[PDB]
Amino acid sequence: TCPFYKKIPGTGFTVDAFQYGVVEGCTAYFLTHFHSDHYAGLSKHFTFPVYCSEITGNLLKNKLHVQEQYIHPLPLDTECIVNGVKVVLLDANHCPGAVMILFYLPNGTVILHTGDFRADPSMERSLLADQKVHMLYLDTTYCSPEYTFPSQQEVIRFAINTAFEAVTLNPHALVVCGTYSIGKEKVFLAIADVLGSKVGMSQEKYKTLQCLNIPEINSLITTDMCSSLVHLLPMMQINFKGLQSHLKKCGGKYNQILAFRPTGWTHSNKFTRIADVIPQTKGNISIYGIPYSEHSSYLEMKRFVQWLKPQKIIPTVNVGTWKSRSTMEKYFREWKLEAGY
Ligand code: NI
Repeated sequence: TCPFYKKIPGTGFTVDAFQYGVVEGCTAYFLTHFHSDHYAGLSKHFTFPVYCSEITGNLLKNKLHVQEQYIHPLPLDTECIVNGVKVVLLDANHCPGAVMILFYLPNGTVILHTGDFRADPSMERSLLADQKVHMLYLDTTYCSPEYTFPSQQEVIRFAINTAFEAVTLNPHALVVCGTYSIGKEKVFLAIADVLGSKVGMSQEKYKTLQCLNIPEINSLITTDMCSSLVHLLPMMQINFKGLQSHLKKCGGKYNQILAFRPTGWTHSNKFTRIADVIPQTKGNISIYGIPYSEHSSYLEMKRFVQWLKPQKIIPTVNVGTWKSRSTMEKYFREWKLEAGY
């Protein structure tokens, strides 16, 4: 049974609600982005209308085999009428294809559903500037002040400078980057660009990247691993054992691995600056954990909400414990008292 925070009142709509069977009253199912916790339940046998971005609809057709007749892609930043209701899709600054959804209810209520997002001051100049929002369905993944991390641009600077130094010192070093979903593609594209290389990967991952509308992608990636000195592997293989096994397979081309694990936040963020980050090392293998986030930090989240001034907030993450729900409610009230709405 579908939980209340996935239903949009006064509509026939649900958001990210594919694992509940046939939801009573639902005439259109929205999907904010192609991450497994959100698409859970979709498959080639789904027979109701799915509304999403063009990039999400490419992934639905090629990776999940949803039939074409049920995929309804909408352009961004464009007023569209769905089943008699005005909607707008906005870029979420999450992974490729990820959107926020504005719903203009027939009674005059305006609802923003953020999906998963990394809030940014640029959103203060989208179509959100132009009218009031009554209800906010909010990605609260990092809603606590302990959750700090650097900008994406600082993290990519660190990765590029680290990889370029290592490979210039040792031209026989291989760089490996971990992945387990879409998102975070800048990590491996930025490193391969400084090295003058394509990124090498499995056929399965190449197929996924080919659905993302990245400019000039054919110039940037390949399935020919032998031609590439940046390799992608499953996140599970980014450990000393898995990396040793991979180095064996490269036929003595390489004598060292430098690997990256993009994570979200980790407790080593509560002590160490990005500049001071060091790897774990065993022999000729070194592994960096880098804090590349596609979700709002606490401060980014608080700025967005204090600018938007919603009348009511419904969290969509960390909703399963009383302690989490009470913590989030306290911060929402602080923010409103501080800003005066
Ligand atoms: Ni996500």
